Amino acid sequence: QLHQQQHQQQHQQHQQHQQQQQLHQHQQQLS
Amino acid sequence: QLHQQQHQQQHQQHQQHQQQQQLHQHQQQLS
Amino acid sequence: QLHQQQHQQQHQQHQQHQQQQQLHQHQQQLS
Amino acid sequence: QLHQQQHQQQHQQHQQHQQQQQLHQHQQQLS
Amino acid sequence: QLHQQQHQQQHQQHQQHQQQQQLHQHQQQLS
Amino acid sequence: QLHQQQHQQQHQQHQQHQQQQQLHQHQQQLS
Amino acid sequence: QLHQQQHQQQHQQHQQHQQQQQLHQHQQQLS
Amino acid sequence: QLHQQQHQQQHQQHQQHQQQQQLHQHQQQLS
Amino acid sequence: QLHQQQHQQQHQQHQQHQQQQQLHQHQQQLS
Repeated sequence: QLHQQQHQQQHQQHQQHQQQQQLHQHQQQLS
Repeated sequence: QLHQQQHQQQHQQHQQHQQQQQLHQHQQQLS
Repeated sequence: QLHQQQHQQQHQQHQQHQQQQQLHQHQQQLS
Repeated sequence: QLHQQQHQQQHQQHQQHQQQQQLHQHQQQLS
Repeated sequence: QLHQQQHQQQHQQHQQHQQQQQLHQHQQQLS
Repeated sequence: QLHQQQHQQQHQQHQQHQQQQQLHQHQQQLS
Repeated sequence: QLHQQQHQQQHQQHQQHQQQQQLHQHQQQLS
Repeated sequence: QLHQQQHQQQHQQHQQHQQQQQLHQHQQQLS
Repeated sequence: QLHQQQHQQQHQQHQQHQQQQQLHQHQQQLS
C-alpha cells in the first residue's frame, strides 16, 4: 500500500513588468 | 494498492506587462 | 488496484499586456 | 497642465539573415 | 505643470546572422 | 513644476553572428 | 582552385512530445 | 588550391518531453 | 595549398525532460 502525493503552487498578485518571466512546474512519480 | 496524485496550480491576479511570460506545467506518472 | 490522478490549474484574472504569453499544460500517465 | 510624450525608434539598415527576429515596441500612458 | 518625456532608440547597421534577435522597447508613464 | 526626461540609445554597427541577442529598453516615470 | 563544402545533418528517431521544437539549419558561402 | 570543409551532426534517439528544444546548426565559409 | 576541416557532433540517446534545451553548433572558416 503506497501513497504518493505531490503538490506545487505558484501565486503572483498585484505586479507589473515581468516580461519573459518563467513559471515552470515539473512533477514526476514512479513505481 | 497504489495511489498516485499530482496537483499543480498557477494563479496570477491584477497584473500588467508580462509579455512573452511562460506558465508551463508538466506532470508525469509511471507504474 | 492502481489509482493515478493528475490535476493542473492555471488561473489569470484582471490583467493587461501579456502578448505572446504561453500557458502550456502537459500530463502523461503510463502503466 | 500635464504633458506626456513617448517616442520610440527602431532602425535597421543593410542586413541579412535575421529570421524570426522581433522588433516589439510598447508604450503606455496613464492619468 | 508636469512634463514627462521618454525617448528610446535602437539602431542596427551592416549586419548578418542575428536569427531570433529581440529588439524590445517598453515605455510607461503615470500621473 | 516638474520635468522628467529619460533617454536610452543602443547602437550596433558592422556585426555578424549575434543569434538570439537581446536588446531590451525599459523606461518608467511616475508622479 | 577553390573548393568549399558544407554538410549539416539532424536526425531524430523514436520520440514523443517535442512540441514547438526547432530544427534550424543555416549555411552560407562567399567568394 | 584551397579546400574548406565543414561538417555538423546532431543525433537524438529514444526521447520524450523536449518541448521547445532548439537544434540550431550554423555554418559560414569565406574566401 | 590550404586544407581547413571542421567537424562537430552532438549525440543524445535515451532521455526524458529536456524542455527548452539548446543544441547549437557554430562553424566559421575564413581565408
